[PDB]
Amino acid sequence: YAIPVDENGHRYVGLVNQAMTCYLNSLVQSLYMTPEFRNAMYDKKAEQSIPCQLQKLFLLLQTSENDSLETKDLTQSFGWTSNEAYDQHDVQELCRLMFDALEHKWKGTEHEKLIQDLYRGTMEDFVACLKCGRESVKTDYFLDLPLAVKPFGAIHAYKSVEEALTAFVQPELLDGSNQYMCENCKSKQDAHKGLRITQFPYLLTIQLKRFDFDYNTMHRIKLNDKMTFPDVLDLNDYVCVGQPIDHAAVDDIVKTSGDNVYELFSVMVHSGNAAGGHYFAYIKNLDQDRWYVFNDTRVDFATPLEIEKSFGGHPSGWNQSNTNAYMLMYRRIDPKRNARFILSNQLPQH
Amino acid sequence: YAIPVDENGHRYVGLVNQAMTCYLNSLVQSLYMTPEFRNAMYDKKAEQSIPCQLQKLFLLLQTSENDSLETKDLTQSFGWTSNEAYDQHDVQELCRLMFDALEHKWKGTEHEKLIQDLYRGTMEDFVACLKCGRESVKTDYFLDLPLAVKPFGAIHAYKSVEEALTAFVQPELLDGSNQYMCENCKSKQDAHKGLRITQFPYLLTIQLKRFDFDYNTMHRIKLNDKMTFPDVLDLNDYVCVGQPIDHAAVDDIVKTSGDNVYELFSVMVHSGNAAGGHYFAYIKNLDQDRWYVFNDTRVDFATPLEIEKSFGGHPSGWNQSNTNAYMLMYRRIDPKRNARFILSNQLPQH
Ligand SMILES: [Zn+2]
Ligand SMILES: [Zn+2]
Repeated sequence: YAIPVDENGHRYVGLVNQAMTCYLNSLVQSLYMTPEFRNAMYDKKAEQSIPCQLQKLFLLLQTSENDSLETKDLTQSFGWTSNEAYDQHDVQELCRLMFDALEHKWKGTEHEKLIQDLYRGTMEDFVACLKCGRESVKTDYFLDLPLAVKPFGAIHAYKSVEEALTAFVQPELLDGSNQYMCENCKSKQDAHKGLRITQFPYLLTIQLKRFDFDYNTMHRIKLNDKMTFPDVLDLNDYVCVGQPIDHAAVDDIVKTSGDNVYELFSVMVHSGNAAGGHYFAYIKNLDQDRWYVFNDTRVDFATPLEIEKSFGGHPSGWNQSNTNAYMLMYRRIDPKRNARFILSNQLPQH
Repeated sequence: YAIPVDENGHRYVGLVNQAMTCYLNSLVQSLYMTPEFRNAMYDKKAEQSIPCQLQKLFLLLQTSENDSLETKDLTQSFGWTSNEAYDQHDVQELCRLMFDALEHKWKGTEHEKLIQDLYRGTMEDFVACLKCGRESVKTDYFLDLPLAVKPFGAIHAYKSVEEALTAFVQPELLDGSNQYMCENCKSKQDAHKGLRITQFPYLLTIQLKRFDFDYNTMHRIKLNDKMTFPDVLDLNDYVCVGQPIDHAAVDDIVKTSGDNVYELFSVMVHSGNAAGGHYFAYIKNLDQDRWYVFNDTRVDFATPLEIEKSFGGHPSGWNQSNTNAYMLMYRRIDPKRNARFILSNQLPQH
């Protein structure tokens, strides 16, 4: 008989219908439900600024009592006036456009390193000669973890996010026909080439490569292979029901067995055909550890079965009603860094 | 002491410098050196029409005695006025834009089926239940053969185009966690899902997926793994030095062992960094069986070693001067269908 309310005791507010906006609503809500992000969003006409429109929409989403909110001014601030704008852009491009604008405005403030302190991880890609042992390494940064679901030529698709991440750090063996020209050996030798992660982001974004673009269609296509992912992700080695409520204790056990533990709080999913389909997301309020389904004008309680179905699985054919997740958002579990949503009664003005 | 001349005894004409046009010149020349395509290109102000600009450029490339030609009117007919237009588009998108315009103009003529008669192959993607044996198939068309070089998580990259094509038709096994919901079995069962080719195009285009787009850069990246490809490609099973002159006899031997034999005539390659680099192509005149390097304002004789280097291979590091091929163009060997370049003295007017 209850209703979804915010930490403030205020009803959750939805967004307008996804009139070809695709991932837009799911992305906005997922960012609005990030504590550090929303907390940082507070402190001629510059109405075209992405930060100001995002700040107006966040304040409305937190204080307004309506059911749905408009996103016409936000997509105007992006400059994406075309009707097919979101069909021709990946969600990662929109995340980069918003983060670039926020970084450009926050330059010189106490939030100029905020975006990279939250979302940036560091890895290094190397080439290790197997004869002499010398390496050539270069350090890379990343804001996403781009994991494939079913690689080209694969006989089995990855059954879990962990399995895809393991293959993501798998060293490629450079032998036979494509050996490596070693400078120390001054000749072609067998070698290892690949990635290795040195620091995961504080806010971990995982892209599940279900969406591909067929150029012969030329429309979007989507893999429906089943891939699992937990609420508590243990990534210590890189340096099945998780939908219900988290263990406060097992997380401490994993902390005693490594420091890189992550808590799932956003599951952005898609249904129907890939040439469009219906986008929405399952987002968890981290302060109250409660899951909710954010679907356009309707924010409702989410059940563990509803979220668990987003693991995917091949249906009967091209019927073809099926919902699976394409993006995941985790937050590192640090009882010292982890911030809570500041309450609405702490806002200075309106 | 000789000079590259056309079948007409006329010197080959180059194009202007690739001022951020990337694959444009290599694509134009490869289409201009296709016999059926160039032969079909002959028979308010509609200057914005893609076909008319392509026809003007082809006639100039065939009759003009200059060294280089301008491509400003062609890129204007595309509508790609932006300086970063070719950086933000794949070459397959440009091929589709040109073919769509040609098909739209050729509608109702004797060339309305020309584009699909030359470049379109047919395949079918299926789901075969391993218990009951029933299949659900749907027929697909394709203008490209998108072959990966190094798939996600792969330990070894494909050493040849044939190996990547074999993995391209490799059936995925749907068992364990992602079984297939069979409608005849009314339950989840193990199954096979994948592609199988029923008819290769008369003009076979092969895309080598060396170019990927890193969203964390966010620039283009390129794999440098060595992958071979022959001049005589035997694709019978799907229904190392090939750079020198073709066997007229071995091709007949392969014809006695299957009908789908293809002759390589275009090798579009790229050098340097992927964030840009230098684009050019090795194209063969099929009438005279002679290889030439088309590099901007310079068309020269191509040696077998120059073309064989385009197989790739990992250099010493990120130095990183290295040239490898991203696209291949084959023509089916049919002494009845295979057309020759009609001579310039057969043109009606100028
Ligand atoms: Zn070495
Ligand atoms: Zn069955």
